[PDB]
Amino acid sequence: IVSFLLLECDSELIIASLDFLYQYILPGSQRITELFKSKECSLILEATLPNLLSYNIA
Amino acid sequence: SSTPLNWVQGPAIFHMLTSPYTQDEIINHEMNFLKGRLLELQEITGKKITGVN
Amino acid sequence: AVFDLMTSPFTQEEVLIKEIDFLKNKLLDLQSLQ
Amino acid sequence: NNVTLKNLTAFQLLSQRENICELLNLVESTERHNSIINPERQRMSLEEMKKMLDALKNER
Amino acid sequence: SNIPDPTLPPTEMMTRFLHPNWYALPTTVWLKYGNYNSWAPSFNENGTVVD
Repeated sequence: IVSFLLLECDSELIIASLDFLYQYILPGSQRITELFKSKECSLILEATLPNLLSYNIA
Repeated sequence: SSTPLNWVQGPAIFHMLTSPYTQDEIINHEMNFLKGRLLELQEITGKKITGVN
Repeated sequence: AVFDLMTSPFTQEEVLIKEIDFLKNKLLDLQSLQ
Repeated sequence: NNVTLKNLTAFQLLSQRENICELLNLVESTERHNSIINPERQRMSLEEMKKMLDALKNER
Repeated sequence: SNIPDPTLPPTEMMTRFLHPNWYALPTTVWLKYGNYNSWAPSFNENGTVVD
């Protein structure tokens, strides 16, 4: 799912992945730990989120 | 009858002469039909609609 | 268009209002598609 | 590049008929079966595999 | 009558006739996600006739 986040040419897929991750980490903090336990998910999130901030806004 | 019913002249269903099985011609003729039926029903009822183009 | 005589616990007015609502939503969706 | 009912039915019927005619041994498909296998291409690919394997072997 | 003379063009019937047996059914879509995006949904087969 975070790999789906890594795409660029599909806004709807990115929004779906972000909505799933939002609903995932929403109820509490143990799920945040389980999410960031994986090194790959952590790296992809760290490289993706700031660039998703400036996504298609010129 | 324990449930009183009425005679209701139902709604117009879209019917195209040639059904082409794809969405392009269907969507064109269907937008036309939708606008026409909205105009007809707005003429029938004492009401107004928003977003009619 | 085709009209089919039917029967329901509603009245003609409520049926026309429901048709207006549904057709408005459908036209909005078809417009948003393009 | 376009697909209609006629094209689909013709394609499916052609596949079925080819299979059945092959069951009765009423067809000779040596050209197709040797253009798909392509033993020349087999030898070429085998030699390429051997060269790549030697390359990976000698880099150590 | 308003009926024209039988020698005046046009004179053909099925010049723009299309039988439903050739109506271009729906099929797969074959999307393309960049060049290095291989973990990506390639098809879009929602209302297709054949897989």
